[PDB]
Amino acid sequence: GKKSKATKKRLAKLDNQNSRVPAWVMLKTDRRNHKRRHWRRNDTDE
Amino acid sequence: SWDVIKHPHVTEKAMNDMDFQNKLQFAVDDRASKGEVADAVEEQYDVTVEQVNTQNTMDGEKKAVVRLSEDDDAQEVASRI
Amino acid sequence: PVYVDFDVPADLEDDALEALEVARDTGAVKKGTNETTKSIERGSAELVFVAEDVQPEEIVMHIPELADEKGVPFIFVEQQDDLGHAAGLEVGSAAAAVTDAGEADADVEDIADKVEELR
Amino acid sequence: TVLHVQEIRDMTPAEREAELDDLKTELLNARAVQAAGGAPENPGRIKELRKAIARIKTIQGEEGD
Amino acid sequence: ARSAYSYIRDAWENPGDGQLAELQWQRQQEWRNEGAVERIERPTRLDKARSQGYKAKQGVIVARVSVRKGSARKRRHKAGRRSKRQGVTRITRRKDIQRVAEERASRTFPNLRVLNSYSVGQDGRQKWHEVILIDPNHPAIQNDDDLSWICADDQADRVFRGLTGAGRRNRGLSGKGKGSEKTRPSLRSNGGKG
Amino acid sequence: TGAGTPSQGKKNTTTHTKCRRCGEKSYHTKKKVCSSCGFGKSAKRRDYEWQSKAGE
RNA sequence: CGCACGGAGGCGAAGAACCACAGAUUUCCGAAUGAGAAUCUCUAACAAUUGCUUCGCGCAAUGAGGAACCCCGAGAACUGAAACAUCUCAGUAUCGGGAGGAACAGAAAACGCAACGUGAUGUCGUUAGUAACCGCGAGUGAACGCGAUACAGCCCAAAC
RNA sequence: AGCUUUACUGCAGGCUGUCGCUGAG
Ligand SMILES: [Cl-]
Ligand SMILES: [Cl-]
Ligand SMILES: [K+]
Ligand SMILES: [Mg+2]
Ligand SMILES: [Mg+2]
Ligand SMILES: [Mg+2]
Ligand SMILES: [Mg+2]
Ligand SMILES: [Mg+2]
Ligand SMILES: [Mg+2]
Ligand SMILES: [Mg+2]
Ligand SMILES: [Mg+2]
Ligand SMILES: [Mg+2]
Ligand SMILES: [Mg+2]
Ligand code: NA
Ligand code: NA
Ligand code: NA
Ligand code: NA
Ligand code: NA
Ligand code: NA
Ligand code: NA
Ligand code: NA
Ligand code: NA
Ligand code: NA
Ligand code: NA
Repeated sequence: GKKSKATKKRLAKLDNQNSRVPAWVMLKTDRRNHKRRHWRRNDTDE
Repeated sequence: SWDVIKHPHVTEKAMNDMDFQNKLQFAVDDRASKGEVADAVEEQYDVTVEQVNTQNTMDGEKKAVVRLSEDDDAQEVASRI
Repeated sequence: PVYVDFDVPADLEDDALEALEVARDTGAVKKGTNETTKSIERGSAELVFVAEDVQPEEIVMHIPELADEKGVPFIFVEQQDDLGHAAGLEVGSAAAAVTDAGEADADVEDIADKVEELR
Repeated sequence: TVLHVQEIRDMTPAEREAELDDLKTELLNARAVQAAGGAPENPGRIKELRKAIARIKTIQGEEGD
Repeated sequence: ARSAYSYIRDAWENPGDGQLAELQWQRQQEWRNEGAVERIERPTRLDKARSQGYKAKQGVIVARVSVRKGSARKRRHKAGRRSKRQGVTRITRRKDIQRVAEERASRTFPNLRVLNSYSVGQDGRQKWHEVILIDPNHPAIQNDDDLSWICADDQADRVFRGLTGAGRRNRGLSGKGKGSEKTRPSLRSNGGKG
Repeated sequence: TGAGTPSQGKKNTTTHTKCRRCGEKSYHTKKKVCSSCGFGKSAKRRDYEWQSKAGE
């Protein structure tokens, strides 16, 4: 498929959102990303 | 108002282009053309830009690979910052 | 057009308008259909003017027959702004009436006669 | 902090613009050093550099430049 | 004495007789070739227009509108319906043609507001009404003690809410007594039974 | 050919996409109309009374 | 130095944090309005429809939203009648158009306790399940008046 | 509920008269 510049930005963001909760936030809050998406198991929009 | 140059894209591959091809890589604003990236660079570093190659990265930012003239030396330029 | 039963020769219309101009400066005139209509009804009308380029025509249709059953003479004018101008207005005028001319009583008289003859 | 409101207002239009371009450059070089993962940072200032620029720009607006 | 206007009025009491008759037989020929909404420089029925609020002034507009004659243009049911609700031919709309005309006009002039309207005849298949509209934003009107009322915000889209004269009549609000139990203060507050 | 699993294999066509107006993945890229907000069909936002219980 | 209690660092007696009012900034798409487009792109823009008009987009208007309420239009069926067609469900559900902080109504071609009487309009209580409707079946169903709330009365067309 | 028909009742549609558009001898 041929992705446009806008689609690319969105995919880009989705990839970034697909990261973990940094270790320090765990400490800073005396102690989970409910939006973890797998390329295979999940399905993005568009 | 948005600025053209965001910051230097420093990575191993960026170094090779710098040490071996007199090229500097930058993260630039995605609304910037090669020509604008060229000027901005010459102005911010006082050098002569020969060629500019761009790429819209999977990071949401636009990457520019800028080649300097033989007069200038990428390594030396990158060092002052 | 529907209320017009006879064509007034350009020259005649010229004379008529002339008399009108002197009528305002020497005697008295009424400008506007409402005022004209009241002259014919009150009898104080000597000669009434009606434009032929009026739209809607209902505005004037009643003049012809009204004037007849009052003996009051009437003449047609092609333009509407020409009659309005003659009466001395900056705007046009659908109809006007010479309420007692002035140093034109002679002319008006002949014009009234010239028209009767024009049937 | 290091730069105050008065000091900015006591400047001349041309002094603010010059000070602006200065700050921008410092900012750009702070970001560059961060791009290289350079640790000689001082996180408190890169944060300040942005507020300063905001202030200078804000005053230019107020002063009609 | 009679006003000149009274003659226009007296002629329109019988649009099928006299000069007016010949006038209509002629105009309608041009009318049938004009469009749905035609702005006109002067009211065809001066007495009526002025009587309804008209004024030779800036911001006062007039447009003739033609609407088809007859009952509702209805589509037969495409699902189950009891005999009572299976009609098509005899169903008529609850809004009269004059009201349809006032609305089509107002939509043509989005910035204007309907002041009133009056009939100017009909041929075998359509009716024409002349609608008087007002520019609520023109200072010539904002400063007119007789019309500035139509400038208030609550007069926006008045025709679409039936605040027009033909609207209120069609809403059965004419009578103030017997027969208006389900009409005043509004059809909707009365459960829509008017 | 079974209308089930075997007919699921040809489904590689893109229709509903992220909508420029409402952000929902309902913009039919072939019809150029959003099934959710009406973008491309209506200037007004798509909305119906049946989207909730009658007395609410 | 947000939720957010880490690490590093910073800001605050030049009175910060924080709160109130006011102002600055305010990307792209979006009524979306130069044109096109799944939020991007292409070469000056009130697109479109109107009013005024210096007849030039010069000055203006409209568009879309909003919890429901409000006004004007379109308008079912399940159901009840122990079947069912009128009737009923119901002018309900749902649909089209539109206003405002409230809408709508409103100063009698009224009422008609018939009077030597009342006196704009909403609304509340009542009048009353009365009058009236109805395969005179099932069902449907007011008003005048009265007691209250709140009160407010005016402008044109024409004559001259 | 789908279907049928000289089942009951209706509704589109076609045909036809009449009125309007519609006038002169
Ligand atoms: Cl309106
Ligand atoms: Cl009483
Ligand atoms: K039923
Ligand atoms: Mg990654
Ligand atoms: Mg490329
Ligand atoms: Mg199947
Ligand atoms: Mg656009
Ligand atoms: Mg039953
Ligand atoms: Mg109400
Ligand atoms: Mg029974
Ligand atoms: Mg009922
Ligand atoms: Mg009563
Ligand atoms: Mg059955
Ligand atoms: Na996937
Ligand atoms: Na970056
Ligand atoms: Na309008
Ligand atoms: Na009724
Ligand atoms: Na803001
Ligand atoms: Na505009
Ligand atoms: Na213009
Ligand atoms: Na039953
Ligand atoms: Na049954
Ligand atoms: Na019944
Ligand atoms: Na079946």
